[PDB]
Amino acid sequence: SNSQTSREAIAKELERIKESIVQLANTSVNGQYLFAGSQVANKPFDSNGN
Amino acid sequence: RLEYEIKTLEQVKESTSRAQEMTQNSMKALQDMVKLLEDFKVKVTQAASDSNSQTSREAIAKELERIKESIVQLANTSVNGQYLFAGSQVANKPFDSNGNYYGDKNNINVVTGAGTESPYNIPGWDLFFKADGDYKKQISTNVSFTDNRW
Amino acid sequence: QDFEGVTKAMQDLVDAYNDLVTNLNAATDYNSETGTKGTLQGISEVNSIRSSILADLFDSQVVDGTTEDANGNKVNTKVMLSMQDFGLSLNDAGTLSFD
Amino acid sequence: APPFTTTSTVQNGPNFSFSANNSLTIDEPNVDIIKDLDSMIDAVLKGNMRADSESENPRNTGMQGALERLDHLADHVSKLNTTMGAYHNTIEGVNTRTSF
Amino acid sequence: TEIKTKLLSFQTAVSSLADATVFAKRKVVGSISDNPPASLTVNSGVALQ
Amino acid sequence: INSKGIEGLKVKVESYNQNNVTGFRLNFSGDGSSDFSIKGDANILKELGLSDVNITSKPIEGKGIFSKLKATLQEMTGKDGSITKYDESLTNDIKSLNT
Repeated sequence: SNSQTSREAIAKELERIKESIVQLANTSVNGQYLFAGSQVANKPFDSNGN
Repeated sequence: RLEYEIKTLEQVKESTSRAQEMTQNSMKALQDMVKLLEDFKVKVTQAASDSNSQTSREAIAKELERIKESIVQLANTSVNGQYLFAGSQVANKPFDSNGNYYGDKNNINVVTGAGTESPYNIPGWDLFFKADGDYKKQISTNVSFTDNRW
Repeated sequence: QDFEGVTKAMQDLVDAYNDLVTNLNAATDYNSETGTKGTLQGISEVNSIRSSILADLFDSQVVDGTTEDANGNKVNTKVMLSMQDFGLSLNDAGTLSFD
Repeated sequence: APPFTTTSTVQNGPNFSFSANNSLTIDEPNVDIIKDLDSMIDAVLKGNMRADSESENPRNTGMQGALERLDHLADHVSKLNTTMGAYHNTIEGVNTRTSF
Repeated sequence: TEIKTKLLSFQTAVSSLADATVFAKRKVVGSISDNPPASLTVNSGVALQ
Repeated sequence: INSKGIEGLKVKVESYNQNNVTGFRLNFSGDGSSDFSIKGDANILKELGLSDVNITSKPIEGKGIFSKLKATLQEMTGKDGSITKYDESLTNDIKSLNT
């Protein structure tokens, strides 16, 4: 029933939810990237999943 | 180090707090404008009638005229001179009564993350002049035609 | 024919319209006493539906008319019009009143 | 130049144009809010649900096109609500994220 | 939920707005109260005679 | 044909003298409700100056906005409804907080 951008109206938050996952993975817990493997000093991702 | 973490975390919480309130008032204001749009077309809806006199056309249109300029008033609003729709450049009375713009096209932002930014602010130009992909451009003739067989 | 039975219901329905209008207003609107976005106020689910369905509600027709305004054919014409014009008066308060 | 048929012949046109006795469009993605309202009042005052080339305003079929134009523009407002509301949920989470 | 009930409440109201039931129907008129002449039975579509 | 009582239809016969040819030609009308569709021995139809032919049903709308509005509210109130979607989430949102 939505127009296409009307569907993208819902995309508004999905962008952030996607982005929210992105930032939550990158977290430098205590400045230490638990998610960067053994190298927790390295910021694990580009924020695009690489 | 752990205290600095909390010490810094507190700065974010207040920072997030002060923007969150502006959002609710910002969301509030936007729909308030929408209502005037809603009230605009309702009066237009009955205006479509045909038996009406010229002053009747005035009679409705005049209220709509004030809604026009009134919306221009509310569009130019600032909180403490922070004009709610001047893009990344909000210190400016953004609009005029002909719809021309007096802010910029970018978006103010404030940083919240392990090196992350958060942009929120509306550029009034794009608000007044951006385009949508759902839509297309309509086009028609102005000369009009008839059976002149008499 | 005896239209009237529903005719009364329609206006009673108009009343049952206004109550929902009030319910939207009472429920959906702000909470400024705490300068607060009311619980349901400002919700995307709320604002989208409220405006859209009301817009859905207003949809109109084309009709003929005796005329000194509008598109015109002569001092008679064809016109784009809807329910309120012949039927029922629409308030700045949103509600509907009967004529 | 002739000869033609009762079918098209083809020729090339100019490289550029800047103003012309062009055709009419009264709805297009790029918004022009106030001037749209300005043209609308023009049609409203006269009672123009239709314009003609010869009309004093040779082009402004304001009232009918306005309905289309307004709805198109109203949609632009709607999705902005979605972006704007999306802000608060996002930042609200950040404060929540920060708080815990 | 409570307001949705109001929506639900008026939805049935809208449901009637979609209908055209009574407006098909018919009724008769007469001029005797007792010791009766005759009775006619009518419903929708009968002539407005 | 007119004897069968084909509902809303009767048939008239009409002549032809054109292009120095003499002929007899046929016509009929209908209310457009359904397709008019035919079975006949094509061979006799040819001798009749005929062939099995059809023009389709073709209604016209009333634009039942109150029905369409009713449909709009059916989906929104039904399990399909987005407001119904978020109603479900509040349960989930409460569930997650409890968990």
